[PDB]
Amino acid sequence: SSVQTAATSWGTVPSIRVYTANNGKITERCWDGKGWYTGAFNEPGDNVSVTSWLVGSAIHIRVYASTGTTTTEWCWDGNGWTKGAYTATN
Ligand SMILES: Cc1c(C)c2c3c4c1OP(=O)(O)Oc1c(C)c(C)c5c(c1C4)Cc1c(c(c(C)c(C)c1OP(=O)(O)O5)OP(=O)(O)O2)C3
Ligand SMILES: Cc1c(C)c2c3c4c1OP(=O)(O)Oc1c(C)c(C)c5c(c1C4)Cc1c(c(c(C)c(C)c1OP(=O)(O)O5)OP(=O)(O)O2)C3
Ligand SMILES: OC[C@@]1(O)OC[C@@H](O)[C@@H](O)[C@@H]1O
Ligand SMILES: OC[C@@]1(O)OC[C@@H](O)[C@@H](O)[C@@H]1O
Repeated sequence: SSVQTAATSWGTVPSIRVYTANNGKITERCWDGKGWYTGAFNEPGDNVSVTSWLVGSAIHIRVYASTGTTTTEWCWDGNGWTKGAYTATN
């Protein structure tokens, strides 16, 4: 079996973020034109997806981390990762 990745990018340099689920933990590797380095994201999960968008010069990232039947959204809006409001179908 394999580690599971998800990727997003923005701008023209570009910035790239790659999320890897391995052994129940999701971590983040980052590129901004000057080498790869480890990002701040650390959350539990066996499955990962990601999307991002810009508002002006501000990036917003949403990572969807799942274990079992539970998906948790994690939000980056420039000031630390916080849990998002995402909930599944009812
Ligand atoms: C993320 C993920 C984990 C954590 C898994 C498994 C899978 C998995 O999904 P993914 O990697 O996308 O899909 C697989 C792929 C691409 C291949 C080629 C697989 C398997 C899976 C399924 C089946 C599988 C799984 C195993 C183990 C130990 C083996 C040997 C194993 O047979 P293997 O001959 O490699 O075949 O258990 P493990 O605790 O790693 O659980 C089950
Ligand atoms: C405490 C602290 C935080 C929270 C920072 C930064 C710095 C910082 O001070 P310090 O570490 O003492 O001094 C630095 C040192 C010694 C080096 C070698 C630096 C940077 C800093 C500056 C620049 C820097 C900063 C970055 C990021 C993502 C990178 C890649 C990044 O380039 P990097 O190749 O590491 O170069 O943002 P980050 O959110 O970490 O903010 C900025
Ligand atoms: O520059 C690296 C960083 O601050 O970029 C925004 C997010 O990807 C963070 O998790 C990450 O640590
Ligand atoms: O500011 C965080 C938030 O409102 O951003 C938009 C969506 O990702 C929401 O689930 C999330 O709670």
